[PDB]
Amino acid sequence: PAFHPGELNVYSAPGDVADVSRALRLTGRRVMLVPTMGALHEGHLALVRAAKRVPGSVVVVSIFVNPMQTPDDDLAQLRAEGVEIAFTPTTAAMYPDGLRTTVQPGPLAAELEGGPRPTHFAGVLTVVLKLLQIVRPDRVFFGEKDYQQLVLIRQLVADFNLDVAVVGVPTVREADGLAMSSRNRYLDPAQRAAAVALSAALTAAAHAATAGAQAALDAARAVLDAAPGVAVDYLELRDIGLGPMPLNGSGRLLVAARLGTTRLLDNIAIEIG
Amino acid sequence: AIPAFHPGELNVYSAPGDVADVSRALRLTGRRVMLVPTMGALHEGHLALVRAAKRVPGSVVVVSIFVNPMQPDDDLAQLRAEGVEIAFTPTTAAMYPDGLRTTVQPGPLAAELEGGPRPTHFAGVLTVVLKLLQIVRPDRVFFGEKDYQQLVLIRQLVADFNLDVAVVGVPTVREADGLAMSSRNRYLDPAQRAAAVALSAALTAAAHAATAGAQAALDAARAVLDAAPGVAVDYLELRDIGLGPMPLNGSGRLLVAARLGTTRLLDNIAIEIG
Ligand SMILES: Nc1ncnc2c1ncn2[C@@H]1O[C@H](CSSCc2ccccc2)[C@@H](O)[C@H]1O
Ligand SMILES: Nc1ncnc2c1ncn2[C@@H]1O[C@H](CSSCc2ccccc2)[C@@H](O)[C@H]1O
Repeated sequence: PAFHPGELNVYSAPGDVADVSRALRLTGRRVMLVPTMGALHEGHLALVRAAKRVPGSVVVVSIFVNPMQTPDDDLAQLRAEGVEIAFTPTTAAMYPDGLRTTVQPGPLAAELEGGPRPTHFAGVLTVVLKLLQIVRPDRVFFGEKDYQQLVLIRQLVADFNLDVAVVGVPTVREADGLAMSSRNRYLDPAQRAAAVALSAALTAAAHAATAGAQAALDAARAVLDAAPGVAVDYLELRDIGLGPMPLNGSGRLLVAARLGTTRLLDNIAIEIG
Repeated sequence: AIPAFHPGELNVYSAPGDVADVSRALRLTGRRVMLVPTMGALHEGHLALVRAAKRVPGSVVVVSIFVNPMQPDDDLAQLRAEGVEIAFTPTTAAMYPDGLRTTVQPGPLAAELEGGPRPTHFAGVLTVVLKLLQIVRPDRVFFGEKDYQQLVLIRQLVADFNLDVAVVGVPTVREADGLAMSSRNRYLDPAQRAAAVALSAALTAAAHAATAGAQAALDAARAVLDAAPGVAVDYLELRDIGLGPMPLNGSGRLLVAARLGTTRLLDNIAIEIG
């Protein structure tokens, strides 16, 4: 199993990537995992640089579309961001036995994004557990964009005593404020010019919050209401760990909305008072 | 600093973090870490787990002692006597600082056999095994075949989650009459202790009847059990060695469970069919 440094090395077999990761961590190099699903956009690249600026770092980026909850291009971007290792497993190699032992998330997984799709987080956490066992990284990187996934991953790491640091990375935005997503490729300049409502409603809510939680929401609800063809799935104010109603201190505002069949998510830091 | 470690003696910690800092560090120096999960109240059975762990070139042995909700110096003195250098004895609160939250969900095998009476028992069992694995990160981890279904599910945990550890299954330690040692044996009256032999007697009969095939081995075992008073059989089942469907020839496993008074006893044995 061969690792050519300063270059992009691509492994498919769990065993190879594991052996190398292990070899490397002996050499005093610190392994950083960036789990992806392919289709890398400027927003994944934030995740890569964050990892990259860790002194000693060897970066592993995994590209795996999990069938339960652009290979070349992604690789080019990677060779170009200076990434040394890409882990691209097959489905057979990740599920030789199908769904057998799986992770069951806590009750947070049935809410929000888990409300319509109630096994999605089980799917997600199960693969993240396998990735972190395969690669045993020092730190593992996730975008704040999918903030509920982030919190759930931290519970995973805590509840199972996993020896890995979870770094959440702040969302990356187009110049008008729209959260970068693959999904924004879909969207007529109709829908896509309306798409800016999500972040505008969030940033307004965040400013209005001096007047309280209640003003912050009305603000945001007012902004979406004034947007052509944005159908809200949810708009929700939570504590940073995604419990209740942030007392009145500080927390998170979350939004999910359809434009056509294209579902968008976004969230922001909020302080009340 | 790494916490305080004194070679050749019993070092105790109950801080998950302390035993993880120490485990890591010994490893970096060329000791191979062995873990023995126990629930306290040790006896020979546990002790042969401990000896198999010791007999690895360069081993440091780690015995955890913790009692598993969703499934004393007596004990440590046994460990000292056995030359074990690390005991791990965390509190319920240290293992579960946020309550039951994220847990392991087993394959369908967790529903069968022992998971008939206790449909959520193994979820509890695997969730804490995972945890200990992650805290201690041993090279090898040790279980008795006594609890064979347990041991097959731990193997499935290890394969499905891509865990770094070799699972070693340790041959059942028996009384002189062949009764599998278990803390529960202290409870059987003399009549029961006596009828209690029937379990192993049927399994070994089965194992030798087996050169005539599967139905022979099962009928042999059933006869031995029918010749016992006060032994209510929960199941008697033969399976392949990973616990799938009754095999047609070659390796396999025979499991039994039975109530004597209020005591529930278990036992299983390897089978070669024909
Ligand atoms: N605009 C954006 N800004 C920041 N991060 C972004 C982003 N868009 C996407 N991401 C970040 O991309 C990451 C990877 S894709 S889903 C994570 C995963 C991968 C494999 C198995 C299970 C779970 C996410 O952590 C997301 O938050
Ligand atoms: N007579 C006997 N012979 C051999 N092993 C025996 C035994 N009696 C018990 N054992 C073996 O003694 C070990 C200790 S019992 S606790 C198992 C556990 C610990 C922590 C979390 C989940 C589950 C077991 O591996 C059992 O099979």
